[PDB]
Amino acid sequence: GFLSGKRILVTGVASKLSIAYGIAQAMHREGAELAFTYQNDKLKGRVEEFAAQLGSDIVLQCDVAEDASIDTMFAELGKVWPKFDGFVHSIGFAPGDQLDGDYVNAVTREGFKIAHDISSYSFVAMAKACRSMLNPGSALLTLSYLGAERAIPNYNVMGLAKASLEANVRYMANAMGPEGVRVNAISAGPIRTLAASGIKDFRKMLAHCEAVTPIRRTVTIEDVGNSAAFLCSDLSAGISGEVVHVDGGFSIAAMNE
Amino acid sequence: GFLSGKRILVTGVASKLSIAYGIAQAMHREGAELAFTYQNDKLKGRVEEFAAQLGSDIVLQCDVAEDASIDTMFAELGKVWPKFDGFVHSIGFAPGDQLDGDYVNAVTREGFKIAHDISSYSFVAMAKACRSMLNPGSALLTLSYLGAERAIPNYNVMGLAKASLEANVRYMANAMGPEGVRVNAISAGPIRTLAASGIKDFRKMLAHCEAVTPIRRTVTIEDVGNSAAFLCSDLSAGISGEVVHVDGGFSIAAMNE
Amino acid sequence: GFLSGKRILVTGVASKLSIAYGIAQAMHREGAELAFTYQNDKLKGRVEEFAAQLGSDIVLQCDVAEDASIDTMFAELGKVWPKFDGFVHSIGFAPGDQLDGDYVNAVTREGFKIAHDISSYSFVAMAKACRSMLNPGSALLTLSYLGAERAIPNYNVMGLAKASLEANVRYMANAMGPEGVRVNAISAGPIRTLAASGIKDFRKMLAHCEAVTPIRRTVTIEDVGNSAAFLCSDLSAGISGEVVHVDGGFSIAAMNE
Amino acid sequence: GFLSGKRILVTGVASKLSIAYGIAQAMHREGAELAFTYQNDKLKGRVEEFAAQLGSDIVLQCDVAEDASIDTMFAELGKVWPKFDGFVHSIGFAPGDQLDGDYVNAVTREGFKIAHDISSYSFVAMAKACRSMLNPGSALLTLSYLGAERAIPNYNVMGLAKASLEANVRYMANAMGPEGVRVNAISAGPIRTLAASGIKDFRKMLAHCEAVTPIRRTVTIEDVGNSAAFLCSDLSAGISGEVVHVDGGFSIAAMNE
Ligand SMILES: NC(=O)c1ccc[n+]([C@@H]2O[C@H](COP(=O)([O-])OP(=O)(O)OC[C@H]3O[C@@H](n4cnc5c(N)ncnc54)[C@H](O)[C@@H]3O)[C@@H](O)[C@H]2O)c1
Ligand SMILES: NC(=O)c1ccc[n+]([C@@H]2O[C@H](COP(=O)([O-])OP(=O)(O)OC[C@H]3O[C@@H](n4cnc5c(N)ncnc54)[C@H](O)[C@@H]3O)[C@@H](O)[C@H]2O)c1
Ligand SMILES: NC(=O)c1ccc[n+]([C@@H]2O[C@H](COP(=O)([O-])OP(=O)(O)OC[C@H]3O[C@@H](n4cnc5c(N)ncnc54)[C@H](O)[C@@H]3O)[C@@H](O)[C@H]2O)c1
Ligand SMILES: NC(=O)c1ccc[n+]([C@@H]2O[C@H](COP(=O)([O-])OP(=O)(O)OC[C@H]3O[C@@H](n4cnc5c(N)ncnc54)[C@H](O)[C@@H]3O)[C@@H](O)[C@H]2O)c1
Ligand SMILES: Oc1cc(Cl)ccc1Oc1ccc(Cl)cc1Cl
Ligand SMILES: Oc1cc(Cl)ccc1Oc1ccc(Cl)cc1Cl
Ligand SMILES: Oc1cc(Cl)ccc1Oc1ccc(Cl)cc1Cl
Ligand SMILES: Oc1cc(Cl)ccc1Oc1ccc(Cl)cc1Cl
Repeated sequence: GFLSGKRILVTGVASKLSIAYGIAQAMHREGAELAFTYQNDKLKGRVEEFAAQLGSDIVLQCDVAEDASIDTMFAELGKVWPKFDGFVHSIGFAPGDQLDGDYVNAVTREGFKIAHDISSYSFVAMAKACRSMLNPGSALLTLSYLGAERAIPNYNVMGLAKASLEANVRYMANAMGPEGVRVNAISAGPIRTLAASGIKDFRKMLAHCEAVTPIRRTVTIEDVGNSAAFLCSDLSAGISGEVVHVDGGFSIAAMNE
Repeated sequence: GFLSGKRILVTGVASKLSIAYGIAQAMHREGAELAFTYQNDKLKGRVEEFAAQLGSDIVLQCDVAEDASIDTMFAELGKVWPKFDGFVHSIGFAPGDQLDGDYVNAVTREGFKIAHDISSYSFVAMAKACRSMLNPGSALLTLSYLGAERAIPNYNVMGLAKASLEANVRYMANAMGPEGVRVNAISAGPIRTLAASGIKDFRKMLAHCEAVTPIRRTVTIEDVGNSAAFLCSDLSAGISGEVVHVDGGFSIAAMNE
Repeated sequence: GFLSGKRILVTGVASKLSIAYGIAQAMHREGAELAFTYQNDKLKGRVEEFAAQLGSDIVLQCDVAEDASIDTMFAELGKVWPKFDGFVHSIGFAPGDQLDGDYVNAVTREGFKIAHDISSYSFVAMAKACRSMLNPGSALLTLSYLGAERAIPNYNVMGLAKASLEANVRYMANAMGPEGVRVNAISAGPIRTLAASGIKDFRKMLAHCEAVTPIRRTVTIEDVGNSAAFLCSDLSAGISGEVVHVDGGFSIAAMNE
Repeated sequence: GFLSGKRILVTGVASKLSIAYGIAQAMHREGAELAFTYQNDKLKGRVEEFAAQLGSDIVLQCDVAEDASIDTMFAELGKVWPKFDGFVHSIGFAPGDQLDGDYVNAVTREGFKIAHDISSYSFVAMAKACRSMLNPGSALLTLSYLGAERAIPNYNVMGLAKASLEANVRYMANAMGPEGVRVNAISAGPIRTLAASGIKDFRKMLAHCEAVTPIRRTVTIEDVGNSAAFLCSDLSAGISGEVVHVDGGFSIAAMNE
């Protein structure tokens, strides 16, 4: 495939519904050698199966909430992979209470901090921890959401976190560009996952989205997976600091009433 | 003036170079009744001085780094201003080490945290606290910067914080609109302030914008002042959750070579 | 008023519902000396009436569809206003057939042409003609619409014309800045004007924005009027080549469901 | 390849330097069946060789300046291809005089009209002429430039034309989406071509661009070709109405002084 000869790390695989699973399948199909990470123990088994299925025996625990965890993970990886070609950042979190009802009422200093820390800093934290291991032509990918561009009901603080994320890409793209490291982000529409079961009245969100979307259908972890694969391949050598919207063109329309 | 009868709380005045000083200046001119806060005891005296110059004697202290400091301040304000028409958020901060050299090499979890806390969270924090005190037709206003839109050397983390800031404006604007609260932001061009001091090659940064800026000059606190007075008046009763660029059209140009 | 001593040429007044009528209204209030043009003989009388109401007797004719009509008008203006401080461009047009149904099925080379000519080109056309007549500190201003930023049903071609318009503002702003000419645009929310009449389900379009708009109401010509007066005054001497959205923050929201 | 089983039309092949040549090579390599069009006779031979090299014997004359030419071209094509999967729009023109020196001075009603007609309308004109021939999952691609977003010296009117182009994509994406037709555009940085020899002081443009670009190098017709191939393949089924910047991240940086 067009990913043949690429060693890529994939974070965030929690279920077969995970956007990361979609990205992995695609990259694997496209010839990429993979590695996986799992947040905690309660996902060791699950992630270990997916990896096996994807022909990968590199599965490591790590928690972005802790530097050490990030440092240790890249420590083990360096044993099998002293040098790879980027990783996929499919990480984001926010205390439930924060994602329901009035934003001004919901938001808290703690919640605000946690959301930005995991959903944003986590990205540069990893890059920072593996800067010297990256090969020339390497690529970093991260997932975002329209919430970073507009005020969406209930998304609340995740919105600010995503806005911070998206700027991180521009700041990361500019800094590592000279070394030959591209940094981009995919803005995917709403998908069928576990975390969304987290956001309030998510399911109506979807329905509206698929009725009013140009392509008239919501995006799959497949649509997102392929764009991701391409974005991490040399095929996109010319693109960096970009946030391509993979939401079947939902954000560019208005009043499709 | 078109600000007559209005009661506005101004924050961020640290010196005569302060942007807020320019804002308070214009606002007072257009006839609004002002209130001033000051971060700490080191600043108290001077703010009290400017306060007097502007016919004000309401000079409360407030360190947005603390929720106790914010509640107590608004509790003190309610004593004389049981109700008021908004406030100008002119605060921003990040450890010095953060604004120098490689963004990825310079950034840290702690720095990222503080920048986002003092610079982004504080805005809503202040809103949350005074929500009930705001009259219909009230207007909140904060200051941002291009760093939010594009990767600017040395600006680093502050850029992410501003991105989060600007998202905040939109989320705040959408939540309080129905109650009659407008929220906007002014993305200002650089101005030699005490803060600018900490920023590397700022003096050089100012020089580049000047020659390449459409209006062939950098903006003044007077420029920002007049705009904030407008954005904070009933004259802009149709503008909300907007980020108006007051940088003499620097951002809309390219390769002015 | 903050417009005192200023001499502004206002175009586009067709009725009391006209946005320009709102602009002229506010401008006159803030004390600017006005000049009015009228497209044709069908309109002459009414414009002359409004002109009188606003202490003006300078009512020239101008059909931006012709370069001869533009030169002659400014030639007529120079008679009494050898020098002035800018003009408000409030013109837009496109064959009716263009604003109904499938954009691709509705569009035509001729329609595309006329929309772009009357709506986009005319702005610079008028600038080219009065360039030498503008005092330093002058300000040009045009009206645009969201259609420029996102595909809005039925708006069709006008959207492309507005996109070109907004680009014009930026290119015009960068070219005249050095001479001291500021150029900006107001992207206004819908308002029931004679023109709106031609637009399908506009009445329905207004209803959607109202309920989903942050400030829970659509803007008024008064709203636009106050903003244009500002953008056309020395108060905004730091804003150029900018497109300030005066739509009550409708555009910065999403799924207000 | 990932384009296997796709019939695609490629317009704008004038030289081996042409961006279109780059897109063709890539698509061919990726398994796509191709067709070519040439503006006039003076390019019949050249384009006929490239096509042969690319294993294509479908080469037709056509001129977007004329509907009939567009109608006739799709007439012949329909004989061999009664149904294909999109076409590549690599068309744009503007009278030289328009692309040099002061924009306000340079721009003319004629020049303005011609630029928009060929550089913008040409796109929907073709789509309009081949709507019924397109298969489900088809994709339309068009090339744009940062000039559509910022005021670049000398680009002048091409800027407005590109801005109109980019809106056309959103309006075209929204209208044909429901039929299963994606419409996107690639915003490529400056490249080594014939038309650029057209724009004034183009070569300094480049140099600045490659010195200040994150990836620290200008994009090739290869980088642009691959992104184009991907954009026209099912791999990007989730993306539409998008304008991905293929300029090595130049637009997202600032003051890389
Ligand atoms: N779900 C959607 O519709 C949608 C749309 C756009 C963007 N996104 C974004 O795409 C990414 C993927 O999310 P998803 O929808 O696949 O959800 P998911 O629950 O399947 O994946 C989220 C993952 O984050 C990981 N994670 C959370 N906190 C962590 C921490 N402290 N340390 C280490 N790992 C941690 C979890 O282990 C989990 O695998 C997120 O950034 C999400 O916001 C989702
Ligand atoms: N200076 C420029 O060129 C420029 C350009 C765009 C935006 N801005 C923004 O303008 C705003 C005002 O900054 P300035 O340039 O006037 O500098 P300044 O140094 O005059 O103002 C900074 C202020 O922040 C206050 N502050 C810091 N930490 C605080 C805390 N924890 N609690 C309470 N108050 C605290 C200080 O007391 C001080 O008054 C900032 O938000 C900055 O990002 C400045
Ligand atoms: N109405 C809205 O809700 C809304 C929202 C955003 C922007 N706008 C814009 O506001 C501007 C003013 O329109 P309006 O809503 O006030 O409608 P209107 O019908 O009151 O104004 C249109 C004007 O265009 C003038 N005009 C048309 N063709 C002309 C030509 N060839 N030469 C000279 N003058 C010509 C007419 O004489 C008329 O005064 C337009 O640019 C429109 O796109 C309107
Ligand atoms: N050259 C760059 O650096 C750059 C950067 C961004 C975008 N672009 C754009 O990419 C596209 C490709 O241009 P290029 O750089 O390959 O130049 P080019 O001269 O190689 O290609 C332009 C083509 O337009 C065709 N054309 C012009 N007028 C026509 C008409 N009336 N009818 C039919 N065909 C016509 C010509 O025949 C020619 O093949 C253009 O839209 C250009 O603006 C170029
Ligand atoms: O960002 C998302 C956007 C959408 Cl539409 C759906 C799911 C998303 O993902 C999350 C949402 C909230 C939290 Cl707390 C964590 C994650 Cl991963
Ligand atoms: O945001 C700014 C942008 C510019 Cl051009 C100049 C000064 C700015 O303001 C700051 C920069 C750094 C820190 Cl620590 C604090 C502040 Cl207030
Ligand atoms: O641009 C507009 C946007 C809106 Cl919401 C309402 C009216 C508008 O204005 C026009 C629409 C069509 C034509 Cl033919 C002429 C004009 Cl002035
Ligand atoms: O759009 C372009 C942008 C760049 Cl940087 C280089 C070349 C470009 O292409 C053109 C420029 C002017 C004309 Cl008249 C025609 C074309 Cl095809």
